[PDB]
Amino acid sequence: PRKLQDLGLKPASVDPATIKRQRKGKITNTHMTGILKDYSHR
Amino acid sequence: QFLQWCTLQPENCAVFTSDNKEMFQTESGLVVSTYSMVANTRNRSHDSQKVMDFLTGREWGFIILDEVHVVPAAMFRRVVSTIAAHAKLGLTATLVREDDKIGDLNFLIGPKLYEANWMELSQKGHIANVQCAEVWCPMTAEFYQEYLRETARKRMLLYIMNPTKFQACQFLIQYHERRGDKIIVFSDNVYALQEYALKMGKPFIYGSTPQQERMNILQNFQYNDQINTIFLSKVGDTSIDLPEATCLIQISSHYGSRRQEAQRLGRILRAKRRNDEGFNAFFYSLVSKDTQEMYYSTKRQAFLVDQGYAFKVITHLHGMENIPNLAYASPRERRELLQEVLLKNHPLIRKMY
Amino acid sequence: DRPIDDIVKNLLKFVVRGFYGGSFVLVLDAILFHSVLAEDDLKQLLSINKTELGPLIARLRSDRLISIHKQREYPPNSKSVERVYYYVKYPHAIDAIKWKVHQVVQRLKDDLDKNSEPNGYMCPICLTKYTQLEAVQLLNFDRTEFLCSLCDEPLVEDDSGKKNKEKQDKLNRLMDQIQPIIDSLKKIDDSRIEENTFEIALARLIPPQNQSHAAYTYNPKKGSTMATLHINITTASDEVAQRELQERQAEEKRKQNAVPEWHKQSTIGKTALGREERENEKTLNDYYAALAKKQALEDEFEDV
Amino acid sequence: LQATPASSEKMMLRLIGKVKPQRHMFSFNNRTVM
Ligand SMILES: [Zn+2]
Repeated sequence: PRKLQDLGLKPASVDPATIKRQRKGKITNTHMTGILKDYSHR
Repeated sequence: QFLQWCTLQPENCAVFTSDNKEMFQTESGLVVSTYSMVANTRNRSHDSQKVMDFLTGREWGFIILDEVHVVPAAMFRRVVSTIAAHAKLGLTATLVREDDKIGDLNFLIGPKLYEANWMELSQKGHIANVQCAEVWCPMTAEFYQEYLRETARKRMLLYIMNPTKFQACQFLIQYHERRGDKIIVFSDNVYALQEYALKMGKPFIYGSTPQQERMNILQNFQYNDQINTIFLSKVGDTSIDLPEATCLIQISSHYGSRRQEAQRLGRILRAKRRNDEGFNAFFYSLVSKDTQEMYYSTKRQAFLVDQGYAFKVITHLHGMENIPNLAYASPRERRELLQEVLLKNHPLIRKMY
Repeated sequence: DRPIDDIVKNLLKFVVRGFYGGSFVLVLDAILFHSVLAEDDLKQLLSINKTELGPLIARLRSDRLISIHKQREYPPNSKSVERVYYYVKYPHAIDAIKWKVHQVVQRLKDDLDKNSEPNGYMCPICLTKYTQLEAVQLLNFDRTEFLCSLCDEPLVEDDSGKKNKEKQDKLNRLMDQIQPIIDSLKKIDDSRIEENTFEIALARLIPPQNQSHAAYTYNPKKGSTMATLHINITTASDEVAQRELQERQAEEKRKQNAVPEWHKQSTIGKTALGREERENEKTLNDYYAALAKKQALEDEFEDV
Repeated sequence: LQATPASSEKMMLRLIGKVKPQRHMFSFNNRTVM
């Protein structure tokens, strides 16, 4: 790609991969356990 | 609130806490901290020492003293002298104390600037329309008979655990849960909240509960519609984040502490169903008849009727005669509860030991 | 499908008929027809041998025409083998063709440049070349001939320079045969090329046969660091039903948001709390008819 | 009409009929196809 750009011929490819690229705790409401559903999000 | 409502960069904002002590490097910025950052006389960290030296050595033009009613305390009075600030704004919702030191905030902060009319904000849809109520629970015969020869702390321990308040709270939870109302039930005694929560199978949050439980149960009360009742301690009176509720029940109380009731009411006053027409938030102060509850609660509601709220007295609930589930209906169960309350109160030799 | 896919397929076909033999043509036509192919499927389709596909796969890998995939899957008989998959990367292939044709025309232009140089000299005994510059220092005392240093024999003139017109004819006869490639690359540059891979080239697969030993499902590895529309039609006869539903829902939410009875009423005085026209219309129709006569394998599933 | 989730590696489609329902299996190669 970049030596195509250096030679003036615009490339039709994206630059390849060789180019630089990127606890558990206790509970106290044991009387009704298994009812409280997990809320990891709103 | 600074990061969201105003154009303040996080590099201009800073935190002084136990975990966080790093500050802004700019010539002028902002820091939010706790009262006992500054006014603690205990042996502190060198980092906190350097921080408070920086705070003393920086001339401030403004201080926002939130919840100013605790400023007239003995340590918290000194924060306006240690921190030299030109302008002092005392922001609170409960400007009342049991002692007379609330009058000294004129010397601490300044003259009283603005009083917000509670009824005016209620009628125009800014704060909720609360229905303050006072449920009269008649004291049972055996409980009162044991109550007339008891010492004061055990007097509270007896009259908080009468079965008529049990039935009244059970019925109020049962009725307002059917109304789709989130309910927060306040009871300062740990034994009281635990007993009610084990009686009705409801969640309870007191002081020594784990914080992750106080978040999981909190989000279950917020979002899981199966849970609509949380029994809450004196921890809920102060500033902890809680979901929105439209009904409140007061089982026990910390004497006639005129700050606590408005702190409790401000939780219901933030109700999101405010803009709906016909909405009415509910407040209940469940008191035991012919016991010290009316003395304490009259001291409690003196502040609120000074603000203008009306506590409609309730001496009868429509539903005792036909309630599905009965708590301590039998005399034997009431008597068992009575005796329950009565019975309540060298490198190698190191391996050697 | 995609016209640009047709353009790159035509470009690959033209270059493989041009600069490649018939078996390379067969391999690339199999790849462009069946988008994803394996070694056993290619052997089944082309009847080619391993020692015969070896030069083919080596040449199309050296010329950067076929992308090879190293994936091993697990057959149910647990005889897992390292199967190879052959697919094509369109932007890499067109860039390879671009670079090859550019270096071809650069090499032949350099040949045309260097053939304009004069003939030079060459000694038939030692068979060593000489340019024009060092022919002068090999000139003898007779000032006529160029004597070799090692052979001591007069040099003869190399036949280079008279083929300059031959190189020009070769250049033109190459370039009139490459103009469709020029037009295809112009059309490609006037458009956009989407960079595909094995997972993307599997979208347009054509099955070679019914029973292929090489599966076409990618197996991921961990730790490798290399909606609906529903309508409701009413015949102008059932609108009362949902308007009744609307009003009963309205009164239901009014009752749910209603003030309770002990709030709106005093609880003091009450007790303390504790523990036939069918024949008519038929005869009418008969009368009107008479009047008209007178007048005239199990796994997880989700529903959708 | 039954489908497999995209997280599952096992790739299957099933059709449930009406009147002993007729059940047919449909294994595909690409996920955008399903
Ligand atoms: Zn020679």
